[PDB]
Amino acid sequence: DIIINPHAFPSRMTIGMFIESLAGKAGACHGLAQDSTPFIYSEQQTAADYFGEQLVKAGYNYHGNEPMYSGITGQEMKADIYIGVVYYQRLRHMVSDFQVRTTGPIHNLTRQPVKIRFGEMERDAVIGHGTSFLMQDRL
Amino acid sequence: LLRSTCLYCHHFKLSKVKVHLFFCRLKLLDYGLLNESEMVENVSL
Amino acid sequence: GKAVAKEDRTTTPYMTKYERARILGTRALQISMNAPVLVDLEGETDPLQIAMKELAQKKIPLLVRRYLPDGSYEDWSVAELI
Amino acid sequence: ANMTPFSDFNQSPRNMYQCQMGKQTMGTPGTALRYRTDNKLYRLQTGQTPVVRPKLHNTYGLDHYPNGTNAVVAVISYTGYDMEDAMILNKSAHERGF
Amino acid sequence: EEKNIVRVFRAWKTAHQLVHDRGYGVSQAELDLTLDQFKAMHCGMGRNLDRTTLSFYAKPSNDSNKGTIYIEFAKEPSVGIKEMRTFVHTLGDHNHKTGILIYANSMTPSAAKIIATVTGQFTIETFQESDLIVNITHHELVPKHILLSPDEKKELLDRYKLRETQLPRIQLADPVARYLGLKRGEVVKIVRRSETSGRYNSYRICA
Amino acid sequence: VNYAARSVISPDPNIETNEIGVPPVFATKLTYPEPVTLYNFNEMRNAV
Amino acid sequence: QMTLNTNVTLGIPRLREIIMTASANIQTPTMTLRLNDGVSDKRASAFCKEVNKLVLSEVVRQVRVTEKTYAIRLDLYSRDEYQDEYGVLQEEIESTFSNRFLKILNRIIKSYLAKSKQNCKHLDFDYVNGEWATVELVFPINTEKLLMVSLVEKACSETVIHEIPGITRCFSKPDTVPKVITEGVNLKAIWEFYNEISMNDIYTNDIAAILRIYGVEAARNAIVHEVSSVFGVYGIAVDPRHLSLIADYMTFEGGYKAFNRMGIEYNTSPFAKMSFETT
Amino acid sequence: TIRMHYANCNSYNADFDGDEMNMHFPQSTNARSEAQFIANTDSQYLVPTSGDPLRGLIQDHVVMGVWLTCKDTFYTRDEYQQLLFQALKPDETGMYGRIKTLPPAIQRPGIYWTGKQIISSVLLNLKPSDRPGLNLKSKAKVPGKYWSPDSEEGSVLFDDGELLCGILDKSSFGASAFGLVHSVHELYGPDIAGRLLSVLSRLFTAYAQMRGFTCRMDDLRLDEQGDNWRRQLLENGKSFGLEAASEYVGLSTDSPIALLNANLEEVYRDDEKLQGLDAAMKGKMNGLTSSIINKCIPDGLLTKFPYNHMQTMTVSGAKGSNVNVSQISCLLGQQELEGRRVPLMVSGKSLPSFVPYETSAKSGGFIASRFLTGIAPQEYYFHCMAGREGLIDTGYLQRCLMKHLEGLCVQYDHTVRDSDGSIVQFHYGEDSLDVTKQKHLTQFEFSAKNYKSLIQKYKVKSVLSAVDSETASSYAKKALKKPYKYDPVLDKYPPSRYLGSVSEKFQRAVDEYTQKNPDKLIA
Amino acid sequence: IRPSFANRGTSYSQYGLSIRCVRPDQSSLTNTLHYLNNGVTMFRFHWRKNEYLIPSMMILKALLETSDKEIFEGIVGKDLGNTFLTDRVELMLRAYKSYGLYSQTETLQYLGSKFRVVLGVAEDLTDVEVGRFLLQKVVLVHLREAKDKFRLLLFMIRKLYALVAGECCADNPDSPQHQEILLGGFLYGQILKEKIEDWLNSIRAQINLDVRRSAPGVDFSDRKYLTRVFSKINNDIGTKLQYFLSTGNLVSNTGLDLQQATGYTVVAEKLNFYRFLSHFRMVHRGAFFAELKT
Amino acid sequence: QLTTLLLHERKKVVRAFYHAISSRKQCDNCQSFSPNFRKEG
Ligand SMILES: [Zn+2]
Repeated sequence: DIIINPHAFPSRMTIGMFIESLAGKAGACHGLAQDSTPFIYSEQQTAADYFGEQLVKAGYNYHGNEPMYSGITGQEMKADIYIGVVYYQRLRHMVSDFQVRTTGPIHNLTRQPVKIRFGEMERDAVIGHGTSFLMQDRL
Repeated sequence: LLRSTCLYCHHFKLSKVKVHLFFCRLKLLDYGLLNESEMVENVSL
Repeated sequence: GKAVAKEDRTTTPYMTKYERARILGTRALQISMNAPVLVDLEGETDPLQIAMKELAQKKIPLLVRRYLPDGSYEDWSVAELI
Repeated sequence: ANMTPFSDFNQSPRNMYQCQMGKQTMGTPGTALRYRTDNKLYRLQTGQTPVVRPKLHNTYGLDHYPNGTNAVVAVISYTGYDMEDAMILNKSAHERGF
Repeated sequence: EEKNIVRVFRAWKTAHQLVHDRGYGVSQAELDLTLDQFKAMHCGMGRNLDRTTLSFYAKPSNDSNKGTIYIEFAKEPSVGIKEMRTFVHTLGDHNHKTGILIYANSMTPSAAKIIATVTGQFTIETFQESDLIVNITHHELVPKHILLSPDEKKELLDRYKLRETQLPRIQLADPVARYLGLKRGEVVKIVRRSETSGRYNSYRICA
Repeated sequence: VNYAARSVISPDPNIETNEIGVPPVFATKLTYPEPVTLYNFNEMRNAV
Repeated sequence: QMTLNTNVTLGIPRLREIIMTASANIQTPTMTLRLNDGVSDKRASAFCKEVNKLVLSEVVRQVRVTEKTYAIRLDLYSRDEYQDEYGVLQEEIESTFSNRFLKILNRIIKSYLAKSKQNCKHLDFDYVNGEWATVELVFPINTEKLLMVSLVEKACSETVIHEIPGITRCFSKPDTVPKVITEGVNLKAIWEFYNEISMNDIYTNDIAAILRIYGVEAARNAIVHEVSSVFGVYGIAVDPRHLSLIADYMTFEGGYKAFNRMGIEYNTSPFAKMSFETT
Repeated sequence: TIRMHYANCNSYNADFDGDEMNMHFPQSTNARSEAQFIANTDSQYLVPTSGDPLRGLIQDHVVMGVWLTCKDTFYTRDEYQQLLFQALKPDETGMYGRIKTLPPAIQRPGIYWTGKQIISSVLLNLKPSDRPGLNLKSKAKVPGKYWSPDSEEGSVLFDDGELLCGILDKSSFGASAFGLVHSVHELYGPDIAGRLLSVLSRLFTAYAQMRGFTCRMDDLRLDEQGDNWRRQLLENGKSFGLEAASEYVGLSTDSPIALLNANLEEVYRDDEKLQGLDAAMKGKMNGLTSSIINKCIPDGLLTKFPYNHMQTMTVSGAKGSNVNVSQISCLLGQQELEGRRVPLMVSGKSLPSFVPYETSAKSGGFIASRFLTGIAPQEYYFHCMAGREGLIDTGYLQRCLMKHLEGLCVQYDHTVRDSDGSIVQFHYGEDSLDVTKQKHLTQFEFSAKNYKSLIQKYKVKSVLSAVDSETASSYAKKALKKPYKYDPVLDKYPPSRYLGSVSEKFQRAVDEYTQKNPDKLIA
Repeated sequence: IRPSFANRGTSYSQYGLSIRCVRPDQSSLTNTLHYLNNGVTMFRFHWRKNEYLIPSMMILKALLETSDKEIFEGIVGKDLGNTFLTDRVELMLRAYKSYGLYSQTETLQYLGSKFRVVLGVAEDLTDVEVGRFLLQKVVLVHLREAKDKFRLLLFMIRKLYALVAGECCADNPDSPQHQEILLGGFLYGQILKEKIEDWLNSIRAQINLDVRRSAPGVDFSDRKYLTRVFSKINNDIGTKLQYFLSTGNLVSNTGLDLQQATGYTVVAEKLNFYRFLSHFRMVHRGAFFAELKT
Repeated sequence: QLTTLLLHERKKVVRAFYHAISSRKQCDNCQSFSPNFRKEG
């Protein structure tokens, strides 16, 4: 249902997410509500090995991998791929998304576009590139 | 500039030779003469 | 002011990264305002890439005046630059 | 913060971001919405209980206020659009009501 | 204890060196003075016995420039008013154009304006010991500074269409400025050894 | 400034290293003047 | 790009001081002097303690003061352990203790007495063994009690044996190139010692000092190297061309100019001047 | 939602996570001409601060690069043609008529093109009209020992435009100079480097779609010998904390507990003695940490370099570092919060779980458990301390150095003046250029290697015409006469027209190369 | 150990002892002990937004009928003649002997004649009871019995002197060891009591002005007069509390010992369940610390 | 037969001038004492 990128897990350390995907694909199969309280699973027997016993009882691969065929070519991917059941809560920060200004009102005094911002750092960039005419145009 | 005015003198409180010195300085700085601006002072009376 | 003579010119014979852009820009504007194209078109439409076709063959007017810091200036034909 | 499954496996800045970001989910703000005079509410049509959960997610009565669904996530770099932390969303898995 | 005797020795390879470095000429033996060489040259009963004889001179190697130079060590601390003006007519009568002095310590400022006017076509200049005792120019952070004649200064002002006020400046209080004997208006050419690409020549003036 | 849009970006690997994809909405909402000559007259007639 | 570290100030405060305010009195003015051939580690540490400054508090033990007369007795460490970390002699202590210590002690007592308003009667140093120091004082009885413990601690902590003005904490750090890294900046002092070479001396900028007594070009190369080293502690590279241009513009007028009201007040265009800070 | 490619993500410093971008339109034609030629994106391949390039591919493309150029790869005809055409995609770009290929690397018993041949093929299709092929030798990011003992891959060598040996990774194409893409930028001009960067992008994406790449679980788990090695090293260093503390304070390891406790109580009422104690104990713990890392991560963990899908993303340089697989697999090590270590409360116990004046390093913020297995509470608290410390750790100096340096432009007599007319430098910073056009001067081996494309890039027959060649070249040698009275050639002769005049150190270096290692230059 | 003490009272020093004492109605105010370089200790406190500084020996003698041997043998009665404590207490005793008087009645009368102005005490009744009003209302409000305020003051001054000599570590105010939480309803009760006290002071000023004019209506026996005066003044304090809740600007004549006076109320955004809970659990130290970047 | 350094010297010289003219209380030409004037904000 959702393709996530593998390059996001190193330098982020969300190994908790790998364990959670393991536990999801394990719990959904048998029908358990996989217990995931902090600080239960010790160093003797790891949580990964527990959910792996779960999965190999269910039938899937013990490391969580799963043999996938690609859709755009049809023949199998050489390397197995990691599929689990994660819990994705949709965010809401996108409520304030966009404004295109071809022409519109002008200012009372200075005849400027009424209140996008180009200047005092944009001017640095443009006279950095050596673009006199672009500065004198846009400004 | 009022503080430095001399109401009875109608000039500056300064000595007129110092005001003339600074006038010569600001004359000679006009045309771009720096060390020449500073050389005016090598006179002793 | 002085217009430095053609015998002695001290500026760089290279078409600087800036003179190329502005020459092409002003030539594109000129051609956009119904000016004469000095080179056969092959069907290109943009009133700028025609100026690129002109500059590729060095068939362009508009000598440039390079303003030295004295106040003097050189007159370089765009055929003359490298 | 306690309701983050295997919260002792992540680099603790990740648990900090997860707390401060699960406080901002488009989730069910209750059950009496017909009688609310708030300005902006957000509600999630299809929520479920997590399949991986801490027991306190049952004790604290979260079952009455779900936050998200269960996505069948495949860790894979295949589409190519999913770099710089982005991701995809299986189209029919969207048009069936994700 | 008696370390004052090496201080005044080191004030010679900062003065007998402060000649070219200017364009003058000095025998290569007064640059190679050993430690005890100075003692054997200027000795006495002491073991203090250095003063009353610390005075030398030098003539230009350009064979012109009106005229020569004379260095002297005023050992009496805080030279003041009765030790400066009396040591001017000597430079005048030897036809010595410009001279040098020392003082340790605290040259009295009252003895600084009434003598700086008597110089006129001459210039008393300028130094004190315990402040310039080892050549600063012998160093990594100070490039080789060179003076320039008005012909070579005209050449500069011509190749660059400049005015004599558009160049960089060097204040007269700059150590190397009074070291080289700069006058307000002379163009120095400095040989930057900046190692990003080669060693190049910048120019500076005084004002 | 006039003629300056502003939007959220999202990544695409198919286009180019130069190019930027703009939806047809920015196609329709950002315009620039162009004189009409003999050989781009067809483009501009068709555009109007 | 980066500001977080992983003692001298590094990061944007350093750059802010070197290139924005062009301040004298930098927070950590250090110098670095290269040793020579003719010097051994014994002479290295000897010169180190020599140019270093110590405070009479740093050799005194607990100081007891008996009340009545009015009597103060300082305990001084054994000359052996006192000469391991030091090498100031007993006679030096005697002289400077007597003179300057009595001066400081009487000065601070007069300070507190004048504050409360709203002489050194006998002195006995351990003239042979040097492990104690007695000062017997007499006061009028109408004067209120004195916190002699705190006052004597303030005196012994404020009085100095041998200080070169504005230098302290000369230290030795290891390329088989023995060097001395000193806090504070007094070139005028370091001219004097001939154990270490007077040419190859690195300076944390203090570019006021080096501009003042090594030229203008010295200031230029110093500031180039300084900003290079400030950006060198991070894995960010700024080629010497940018630094060369910024430096050689900064030391243009002949000194070294900050990029503030001083430098803003000199431009020839009256619109930028009107623009940037205060119209 | 507007779409832009990944290459620019490094330049704009964007993350595609919600930050939005102003998109202007230059109206007049002069403005769009100058935007197209001067400030267009493909010409922004070099940052101004240093020469090191900033554009270049990212995570997925570079891991798939390590996996495509690897030598155990093989393609049939179908995959070769298809992957190539996905890479090129001529019609959307244009300028080329028909796609041309190579012969196959192996021919019997089945015909198979190899991966390096696909990279060579892309380079062959993007070669300009007449420029001899690329040839180059440069170290790669994936170290040579990871492939084999005395492995050959190591360092990419490729002559006349065919990838002869070595694999491409973050150093080859990306934010790393002197690789493939930067040398294409030098030889074949910028607008070809841009096409090549795009072509590599699509080629690696299409290969991903053929094969795919994923960071599964077993990539992390230590094989039983590995984790028992880790267990043995931790049982060995069970007591390093006490050893280091007792050595610091002066006592022996067998001292009475009460005296050690009294001395410790005397120690960290102060602050400097804490600095010393934490420094010593930190040295001890970091010795232990480096030991178990060095013994475990290269060989302990389950799958070796090529197949381990996190060893690839880590040591190839896509995303992450060696400390990351260290933490996910072996141990976390000391928790250094603002320098020293965990702050001791009033009663001297690091945390209410530990007895007072506790010495064992587990109380000093050294936590042995790894993220894969799970960290315990007392350890998790110190980890929260360090992380939140970071978070509380994570614009006026652009109106100081910019108001005074407004103009500061390089006038035509080649003397960088302020715009009021006054000089600031002659020969701007020892002219050659700010980093953009000065990167490859130090690369004398590369320029002399091919040399047939650089003469056509400089257009010798048009440059040698109108510029002076003999005068400055002659006077240069005389300036290389050590005695003075011959200034630098740049000062006497301007460098724009007198084609012999060049900085002194450049002459010194080119001559020391020509005399020292001319193995390319014949006699 | 806070360095801002130093430049505060220049005879002062950084070492101080702070105590936030609270009445039975959870209406605390502070009163700190400044240890000044001279040796005595000042009893800083707050009243009507204004600092106030009376020497600690003054109120120590004013509190109980005490003789100086008791103060001494209470502060340092131990290990007879411990050097530091013994000389510091001697210096303190004499520095107070400087200007003050002997008995408790004289000290209370001086204290009243000094502080009758700022206390809202009855204008006409008496003068020594105003001293008792201070030593009841400000000095140490959590304690009721005078002798016990005296004992705790001796203990506290002993703690200060121990802290000065380095025999006591500095407790850390920025740590939950020395922190408590103020709930909602207790702050509500404090503000309600403050509004009631303002209401009483307001009808009192209205009665005083009614009497002061010449004598328009003065019948302190007639209930009609009280109906008149109640009808005169603003009798609506519901809107004051409702304003505190609507805005947050705690507008009170005395801050009730609260550093910041803005930002007391958060709007319970029910956007998501966790958001609602996280509103209910959180705490905060106040932006008076946010403005200091450390 | 303007530049920064010229302006950098002019501004300093005029600052010195205005330090000077505000110093004298007695006239040197009139020798008298002109009546002072006191200002407000
Ligand atoms: Zn007058």
